[PDB]
Amino acid sequence: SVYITVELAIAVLAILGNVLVCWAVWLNSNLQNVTNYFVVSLAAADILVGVLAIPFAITISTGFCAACHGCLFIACFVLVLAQSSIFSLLAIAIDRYIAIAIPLRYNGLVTGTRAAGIIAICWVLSFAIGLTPMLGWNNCGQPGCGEGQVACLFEDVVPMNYMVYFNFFACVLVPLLLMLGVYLRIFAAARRQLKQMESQPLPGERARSTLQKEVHAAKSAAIIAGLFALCWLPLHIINCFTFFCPDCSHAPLWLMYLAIVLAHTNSVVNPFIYAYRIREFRQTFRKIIRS
Ligand SMILES: CCCn1c(=O)c2[nH]c(-c3ccc(OCC(=O)NCCN)cc3)nc2n(CCC)c1=O
Repeated sequence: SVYITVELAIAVLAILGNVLVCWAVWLNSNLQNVTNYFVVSLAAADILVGVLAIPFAITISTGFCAACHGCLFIACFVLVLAQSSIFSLLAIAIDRYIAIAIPLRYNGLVTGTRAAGIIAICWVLSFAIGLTPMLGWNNCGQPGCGEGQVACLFEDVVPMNYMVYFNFFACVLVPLLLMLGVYLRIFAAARRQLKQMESQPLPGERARSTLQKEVHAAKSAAIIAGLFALCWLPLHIINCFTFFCPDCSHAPLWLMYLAIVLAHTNSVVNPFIYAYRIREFRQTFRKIIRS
């Protein structure tokens, strides 16, 4: 009952953490910029983790009896909160690039309306993809509970070719390669901006201070994105060994859940990574708590 306790501990932190973030964005209007619109999506997503994803993962770990629809949802719900966080983290990457690359067209393109528009689309695509196994890509009844109910054991109810080719490579590895590819252009150009501002006949520390505050936000966004891959790769890497190499000793359970716990921990780093990186956030929280 240790894994249960640990999973329950993360559930609390994942709620309190991201809920606190959603509150600070509501109170302090200095955080209600188009950028943090996606951050809220990342928060809400990482809230449902400690609200449904984890409660589901703890239930499906022991396995239960239910229809294919009810079983797949409880099995592929985490794939929704994981996919949404991909779009949120991707947008934040693009966004931070737009600000540094084209600061002028930033306010013209990056609008508080298009943001809410893309987010909605991202969520819709997150359910279509994250719940593709529910469309037909499943192992329900492939060569106890009785007719009508299927032993809801994930590895038995959800394919591996999907978790690898479709989910991992295409819906995780590729994005994280675009994201990393984006940050490559960000800091590469950001340091060029500082070099051009190095041959200017005037001080203009305003464009510098603003540039260093745009980079300080693009870097903070890089650390948020970086922690995602750092907390999901282990789980996927494990599934690449089991699939591509049937011979390779199927990963142990004591090491399997660790890659699962690590994936639920990612939902908690975001709140704490704001209170540290962004000085504007920590002061906002500090006020909420006291009062
Ligand atoms: C790309 C990842 C694909 N993928 C998995 O490979 C996976 N594996 C397990 C999984 C779950 C429980 C296990 O043992 C529980 C146990 O006995 N613990 C004892 C601790 N002392 C083993 C494996 N859940 C998984 N899910 C999530 C499905 C909702 C998933 O999406």
